[PDB]
Order: sequence, then C-alpha cells, then structure tokens
Amino acid sequence: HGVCWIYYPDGGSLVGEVNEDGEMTGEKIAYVYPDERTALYGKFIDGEMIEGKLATLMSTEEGRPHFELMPGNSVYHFDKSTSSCISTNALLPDPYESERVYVAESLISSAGEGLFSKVAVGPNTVMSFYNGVRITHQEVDSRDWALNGNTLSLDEETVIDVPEPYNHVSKYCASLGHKANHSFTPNCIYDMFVHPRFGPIKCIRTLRAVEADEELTVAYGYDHSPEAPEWYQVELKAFQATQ
Amino acid sequence: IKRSKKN
Ligand SMILES: Nc1ncnc2c1ncn2[C@@H]1O[C@H](CSCC[C@H](N)C(=O)O)[C@@H](O)[C@H]1O
Repeated sequence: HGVCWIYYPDGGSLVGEVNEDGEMTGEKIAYVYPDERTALYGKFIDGEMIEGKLATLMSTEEGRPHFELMPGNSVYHFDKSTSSCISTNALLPDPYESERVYVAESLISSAGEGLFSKVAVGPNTVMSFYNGVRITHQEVDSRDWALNGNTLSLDEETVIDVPEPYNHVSKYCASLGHKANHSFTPNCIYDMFVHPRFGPIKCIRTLRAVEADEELTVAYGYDHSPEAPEWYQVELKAFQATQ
Repeated sequence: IKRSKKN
C-alpha cells in the first residue's frame, strides 16, 4: 500500500496506488483539481482517466486520501480533441469550472458575452479551461481574422480553436475559456494546464485577487506596432490615450 | 502574421 501523488506544475495532481509495474492503474485512482478538494475518482489506466466520478477529497492521513462521491451520475473520461472533434460530449460541463465562472453579457461595450467569477479568490487561481479543436499555425495564420476570434496558441506546433457553432454556450459548454474578453489591464492570464479530460490545453488563471461577479479578462497578446482585429486596434489606441 | 492569442 504505497500511495503516490504526482503533481503537475499547474497545481492539479494524480493520486493512487501503482500496480506491480508501477503505473496508476485501478478502480481507485483519482485526479485532484488545483483546489485540492474537487476530484475525479475511479478507473484509470497508466494515469489516463477511463471512468472518473465527481468526488471530494475529504482528508488525507499520511499521504492516504479519503474521497467521498458527489451525488449524481457524473462520469468523465480522457477525451482529447482532434482537428475536427472538440468533445464527445460538448454539453457536459467541467465540474471545477462550473463552480467558479459563468457567462453573462460583458461589461465591455459591444463585446458580446463575457466570463464572470462566481467567487472571490486570491492571486494565481485557476478559474476556467480553454479547450478546443487542435489545428496548425499555418491553417490559422493563412485565414481571415473573421475565423480567428477564438484561436489560442498552445505551443509551437498547435493552436486551440473553438470554431462556430461551438462559440455558442447552447452548443458547447465543456469548457468556457474562450468566453473571456480582452483587456490591456487584464486580471487573468492564459497558462498551461494538463487536464484529465481535455489533455494538454491552457487555462485562465488570475493575476491577483478577484471578487465574486467580477468579469475575467485576459490580454489576447496580438502583435503590435508602436495584424489584429479592428476592434483590438481601436481599443489599443484608446488605451494609449489614457493611463 | 500570427492570428492567434499568445502569452
Ligand atoms: N475588449 C474587447 N472589445 C470589444 N470586443 C471584444 C473585446 N474582447 C473580446 N471581444 C469580442 O469577443 C471576441 C473574442 S471571444 C470572447 C467571447 C465573445 N465576447 C462571445 O460573446 O462569444 C472578439 O472577436 C470580439 O468580438
């Protein structure tokens, strides 16, 4: 009975007893979110989630965790996106994200919908996930801006996107990172995240304390000249003329 | 040229 905890740089972790081979394989393995309380407990094979049920890490004694299942039939599994598939269940929300953010009309004029915090949290808090289909930089950079409203660079090889009609919450709510609007004085940043369901993606993490019902914003970081959507260039000029 | 968000 040698319990192992594997923590990712983002704060999440994998915990459980390894098999004879030394791999996270069994019916009692769990992924614990960055709040070190919300968890997905169940069947995992070599650390990969096969059937995780929503649970709560009640306590830990000498490294041994005690989980209690949450009511309901909420099960999740590794479901990495491809270039054409965003999710096997687009309407199944993420439990950790669901308790921290919500979509509403943005406070930014003519910005459509925005992402808002459900709670007061301190600096460096993961609030939302930015999952989407995986496409190349060439495909993205070689097409009109009209189609790049939700593109986010993951790494040098991959760009995450939430293309129509998934940009509508009625069509896709597995993750909500794409709903955060831009600001040159953002309260959040896009950060790397290793998700048990979405795999390697990015998350929205606070830069500082945020209050309940405060709109979450991130700096989109488009190239600037002392190419970007017109609305962006406009706000850029307006920003330079205050401060 | 890069038409995606970056950080
Ligand atoms: N600061 C800002 N000012 C005006 N529009 C903004 C903005 N930040 C984001 N947007 C708008 O949001 C898009 C990025 S996706 C953010 C979600 C979007 N507002 C929605 O309702 O789905 C942009 O293409 C732009 O239309």
